Amino acid sequence: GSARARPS
Amino acid sequence: VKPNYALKFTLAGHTKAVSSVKFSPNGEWLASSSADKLIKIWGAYDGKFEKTISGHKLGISDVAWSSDSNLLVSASDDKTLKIWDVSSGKCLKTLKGHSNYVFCCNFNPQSNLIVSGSFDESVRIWDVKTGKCLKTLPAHSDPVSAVHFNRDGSLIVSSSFDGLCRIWDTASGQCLKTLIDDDNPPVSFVKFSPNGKYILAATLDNTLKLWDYSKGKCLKTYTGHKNEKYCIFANFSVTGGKWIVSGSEDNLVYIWNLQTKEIVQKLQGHTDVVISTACHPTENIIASAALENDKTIKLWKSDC
Repeated sequence: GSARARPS
Repeated sequence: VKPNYALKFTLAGHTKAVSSVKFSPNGEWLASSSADKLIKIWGAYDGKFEKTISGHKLGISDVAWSSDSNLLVSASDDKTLKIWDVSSGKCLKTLKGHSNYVFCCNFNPQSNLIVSGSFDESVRIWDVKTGKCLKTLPAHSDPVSAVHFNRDGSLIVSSSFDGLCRIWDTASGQCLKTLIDDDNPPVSFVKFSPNGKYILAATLDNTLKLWDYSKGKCLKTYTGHKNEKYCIFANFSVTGGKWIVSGSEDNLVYIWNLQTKEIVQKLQGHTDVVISTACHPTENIIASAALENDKTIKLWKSDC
């Protein structure tokens, strides 16, 4: 994945 | 007066969540980055796939154009940025020095500098020509969600999950201004207005705010969308009516009248969080892109 595509 | 954006193209081909779409300043191209580790280039007016740019070892969270539309910079979970020649597709430089995911990136208008933000809580300023890291700003106390130059490159605005927006002097690296909110919700996005006098800040309480940073006062608030979990790109749309555009976690694109704060249009069709929107520099065109259940980019066109 990528950090932007992962929820906080 | 309300816009009438209508779907024109759906661009498929990314194999994981799309993370960022950006129009080239010259209006010819859309670039998309993805968790699938790829950059794709598409024609802005016909939606035609142009090329795939590859080389990052892990997924990408952001991509940005140089002012002359010849270069791209990307920010990756592999802790690097890469500078790419768009014509050749070749990696010209790998920018090394962050110690965690690189999340966000931008060229300055002169396009001799790149600014980056990272989960390592720093903002870095890089020389485009050499790839040297010129400055490391200890900008925030949590991951940095956005970085953006103002119109002449003299200021950088950063935002963080620490709840702060900060304005930095590019030349010195000194913090000139910190905007705080007592509730301190995570700030998930920030960007200067086109003229550089205002900042648009997203917070993870389903709120966008327009700030006058010369005075440090919030002038407008935009609500109605859903934003609690992702760093969603928002925009000033200026080719026609003066709008604020944002993605949303309810799978819609939201469009507000900047001055009245009323929602003027909601664009339906994505099947996952709209993580990214972009506005074309000269035509009333919006690009939107969505997460893992969708993986597509949509191009929308309005008469105003």
